[PDB]
Amino acid sequence: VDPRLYFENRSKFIQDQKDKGINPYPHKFERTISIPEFIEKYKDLGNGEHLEDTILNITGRIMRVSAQKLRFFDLVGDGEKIQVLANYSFHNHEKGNFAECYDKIRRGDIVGIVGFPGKSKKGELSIFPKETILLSACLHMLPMKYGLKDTEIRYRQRYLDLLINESSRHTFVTRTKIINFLRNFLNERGFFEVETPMMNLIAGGANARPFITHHNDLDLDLYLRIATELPLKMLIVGGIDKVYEIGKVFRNEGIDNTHNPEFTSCEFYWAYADYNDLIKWSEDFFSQLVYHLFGTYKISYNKDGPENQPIEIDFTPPYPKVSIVEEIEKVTNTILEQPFDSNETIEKMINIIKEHKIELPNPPTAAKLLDQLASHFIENKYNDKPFFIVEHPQIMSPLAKYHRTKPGLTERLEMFICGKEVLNAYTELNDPFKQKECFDSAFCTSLEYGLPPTGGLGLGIDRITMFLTNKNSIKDVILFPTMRP
Amino acid sequence: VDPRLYFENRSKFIQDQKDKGINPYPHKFERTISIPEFIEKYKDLGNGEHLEDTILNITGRIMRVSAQKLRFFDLVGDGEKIQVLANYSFHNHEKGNFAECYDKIRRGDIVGIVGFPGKSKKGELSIFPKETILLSACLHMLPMKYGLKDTEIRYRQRYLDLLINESSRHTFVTRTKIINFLRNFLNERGFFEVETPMMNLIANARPFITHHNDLDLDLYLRIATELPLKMLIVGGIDKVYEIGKVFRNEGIDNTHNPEFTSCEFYWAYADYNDLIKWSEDFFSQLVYHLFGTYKISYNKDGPENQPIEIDFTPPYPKVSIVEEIEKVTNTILEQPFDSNETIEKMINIIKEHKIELPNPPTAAKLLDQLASHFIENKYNDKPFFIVEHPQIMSPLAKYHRTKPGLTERLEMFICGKEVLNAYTELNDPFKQKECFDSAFCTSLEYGLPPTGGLGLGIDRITMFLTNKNSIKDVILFPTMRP
Ligand SMILES: COc1cc(N2CCC(N3CCN(C)CC3)CC2)ccc1Nc1ncnc(Nc2ccccc2S(=O)(=O)C(C)C)n1
Ligand SMILES: COc1cc(N2CCC(N3CCN(C)CC3)CC2)ccc1Nc1ncnc(Nc2ccccc2S(=O)(=O)C(C)C)n1
Repeated sequence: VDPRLYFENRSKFIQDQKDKGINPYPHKFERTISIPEFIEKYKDLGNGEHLEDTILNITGRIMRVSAQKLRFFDLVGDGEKIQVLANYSFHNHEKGNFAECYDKIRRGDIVGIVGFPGKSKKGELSIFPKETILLSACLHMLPMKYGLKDTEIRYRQRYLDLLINESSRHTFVTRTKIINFLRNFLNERGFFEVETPMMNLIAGGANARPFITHHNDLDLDLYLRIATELPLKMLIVGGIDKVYEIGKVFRNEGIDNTHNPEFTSCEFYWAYADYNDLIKWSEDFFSQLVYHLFGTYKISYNKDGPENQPIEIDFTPPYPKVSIVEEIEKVTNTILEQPFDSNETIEKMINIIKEHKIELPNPPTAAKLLDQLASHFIENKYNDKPFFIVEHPQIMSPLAKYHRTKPGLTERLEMFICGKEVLNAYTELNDPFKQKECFDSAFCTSLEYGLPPTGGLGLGIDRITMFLTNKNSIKDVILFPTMRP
Repeated sequence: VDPRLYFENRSKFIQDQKDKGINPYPHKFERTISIPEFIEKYKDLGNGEHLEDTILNITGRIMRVSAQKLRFFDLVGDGEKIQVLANYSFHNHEKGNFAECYDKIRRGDIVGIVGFPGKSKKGELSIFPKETILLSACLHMLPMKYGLKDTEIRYRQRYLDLLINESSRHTFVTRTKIINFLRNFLNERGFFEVETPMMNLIANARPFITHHNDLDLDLYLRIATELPLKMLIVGGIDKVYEIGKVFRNEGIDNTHNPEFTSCEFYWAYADYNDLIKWSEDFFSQLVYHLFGTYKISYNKDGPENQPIEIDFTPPYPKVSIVEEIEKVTNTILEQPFDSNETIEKMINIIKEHKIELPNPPTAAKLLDQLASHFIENKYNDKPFFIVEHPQIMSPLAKYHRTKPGLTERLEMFICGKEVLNAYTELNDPFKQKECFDSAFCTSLEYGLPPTGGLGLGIDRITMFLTNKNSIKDVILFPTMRP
């Protein structure tokens, strides 16, 4: 029938069943066992064995109906499935009519079943109901997995995605397992989880336009946080020497497969740690995280989509370290001299952009030219293993401490997976007089009270989940991505 | 003694040490032990005993200075404290003169110390430096504990609060322990943690409004995680929860913050009675986990006053709101509470007792104000539930099985402040009057099983368990006007 017509039939059926005095949405059904526990407890029953002495109460959603006095159903719950075989021989006719009970049941209805466990004569693990009650009706027609495959409905109606395609549930189980592992990884090393405000009075910094909202009680316009960097460092001043936060941060810019205006970040700050501690932490976390999920350090990833051949990513540490300026000079055969914002070096960088591959010129400030020469010459050198780009010029990282030996550089590291930034870390500049941005006000004042030598690090949780669940879009690892209505 | 002069002097001191060649902000100091580990490793040695063979590298902040060849400092780290005993006998004169080294040290300075462990002649656990290096200077003068009492400096500069007041670091350690305990409590029962958007198109309270640039749309910060979590229940995640921040663009007060931390879980095939047993189990186990007892003390009327004891031993009393309101008021409030007859009787109670009349005086507002004056403070020596709220007060709560016009709702109160809100979820889409939010109503038509939902106020729970009277005292950085 037409999907519009099917909905009106079940709607009239609900009120038609309310007119007969029946409540089609009962309040409570006291379940005794779950479908996963039911599978594990009765997996090894005989072919055709019936345990008609053990009576159980089970719930689930009906996802299949089959055909007299014999009826068959598929009962799905917690991502697993069993069969329902309603036999007229085992039905309790004192509690109601067999036909009238099972005729009204359709696919998608949530039911509670009182019956016994057993396997079919063909060897299908089933529950044999003596009684079946409708707990919640399904008004619409549920589509087949073909019906959800290549459409945007997976994002607009995520609940049908989780019901119909088993791989979707696995993606988000993996996401939670990743975040659980990270939180436990930090707590095992003495890190302390905190909450910092999501709205502040200082707009975004140098990267993206902010989300602007009005605080009614203060009559002020505030800005959603672009990062947890500043308040976490103030806690380091406060004596919380190992601190971190896992939460949402916002950048009011354009959406694409690896950028979402609202995304999940983890930042930690580690007093008395330096650039080398942050490198070893990254190599330890990612290698142990991949082994925790897969039992191996090698994963497969369809970088260019499931249509195309996948690449193998090896997370066996150690990972290569590539110095940005020295490697750009190696691959471009040039030498870029003292301050990179010089008119001579900016001319040389722009003369590399257009002389070499015609790739896209930009608004030409020195940090942007360097950032795009790195994206064209470095960020795709290694696609079979993660690697760090290190020792970024201080003109690209104002809050990163100056390099100990190389002038004009910092002790910064950025880890890449398949050309995409996944981690950002550096030792934090703690000399208030060398922080030109103070010569944001609450943070500069806190620096004057003494920030110890500190190493900070930032993780992209959504992108990490993308690579570990073999996804090409960030929308595939977010439960409810914001979509155009 | 102007504070500006002190800052300019130490600023000049920093540049005076860079001109003499010394870097007062070194890059890395290789620590060998933390102050907590140092306390535990050497606490029970003899009075005056020195273990001069073990050389350690330790760091920390100097929090007190005292004074000719003997110098004393307090080194604090990770919320714990040791004494630093700088003796001229052990000083390494190759690295500099003893007098000038520790004379330049000021309260608040972060230093690295190379020395050996030992206890004072008085039996005070100390580090004995052979060398002391400045890691990061404190350019301002550290307030005193009095300086951070009546003033609101504790909120604008929380780092000074965490350094100066030992109880402040205890408050926020307890907060994280509460959230940690909650996450494990739910995960141990098979609950699944998820992340829901912070902005939605449909959004009890006025919303925070922000503009999405890429979509050219105005969106609203979530007032709650209720709707999308229930959609996940439809999706087959039968035990789901979220711990995060939610937003209500309303007035600030000691128990209401426009941005506050909430935990909501949804539990398929659970009902109102399961939610009560869950609440009694969680709060009793949480209080015992933090204190080793079910009884705590709380200064409801401030630390100025004597505290009251709150006993979290389950079970907790359950108070039906309508039947108990009529019991103490001697009234009988009839079938429809918004009837002109029942509204007349409630208003006749408000003015009888000289209570302020809520304006506009709607049935739900009158009921909520009789409960706040006659119920919500009846049992305050222990937590208790207010239950079975009229459905005119709970549009998303399922109707009561036997009592008409009521719901299967529960609200747990601690010291007159609501801390928990739970009910069996209305899952009949035709009985949801609000479906005349659009994505959620459509999902209800696909079948939401009988569900029990619950919401926790994490900030208020932390208030009572850390003996605080204001919500600003359990939030690290409360938002304030500059
Ligand atoms: C709208 O969304 C975003 C926009 C930007 N802007 C960066 C500059 C502009 N660019 C120019 C080039 N493009 C064509 C458009 C965007 C626009 C604003 C940045 C981030 C997001 N949001 C987002 N969402 C998911 N993951 C990441 N992670 C990520 C992105 C970039 C670097 C490092 C990490 S990270 O290492 O994972 C982690 C440590 C942060 N970020
Ligand atoms: C601006 O901030 C807020 C405003 C409201 N509005 C609803 C009440 C309205 N009133 C009118 C009269 N009032 C005197 C002033 C405000 C204003 C808008 C509600 C909540 C907050 N924010 C906040 N912050 C910390 N904790 C709580 N917890 C809380 C509050 C009320 C109920 C239950 C819980 S709860 O059970 O802990 C938890 C499960 C929810 N809520």
